[PDB]
Amino acid sequence: NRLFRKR
Amino acid sequence: LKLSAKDIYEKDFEKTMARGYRREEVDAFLDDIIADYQKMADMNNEVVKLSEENHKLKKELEELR
Amino acid sequence: DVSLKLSAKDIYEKDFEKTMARGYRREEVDAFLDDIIADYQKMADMNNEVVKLSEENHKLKKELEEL
Repeated sequence: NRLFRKR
Repeated sequence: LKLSAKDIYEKDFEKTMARGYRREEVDAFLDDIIADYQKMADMNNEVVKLSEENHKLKKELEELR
Repeated sequence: DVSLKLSAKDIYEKDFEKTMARGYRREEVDAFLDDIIADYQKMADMNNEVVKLSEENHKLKKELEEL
């Protein structure tokens, strides 16, 4: 899941 | 298929201040596509299971007239 | 669920809000979605079949239920 992949 | 669910997760694009697309809008949409690719991978087997069930249910029917 | 939520058409039509902060280059996103479109086109027929078998089996279970 790439929406949650930073910060 | 040219891509896998994994390739889409892994993919990174170049950032820009010059009217680039909203990152969270892009990543949310690609997460829906990731799910769809997972389903694409299982689909042939799901078609096979469904046609076997299709056949079983049709035999039962004809036997019950 | 086993059928796709999106189609080739949905991905072609999808229009992303622009930002003047740190955003993705439109060229790269657009080019990547093109490859994705090609894969949705290759699976569209098998996906139509999955929907149809699901709908048919549901109706057949309903028909058996009544007997």
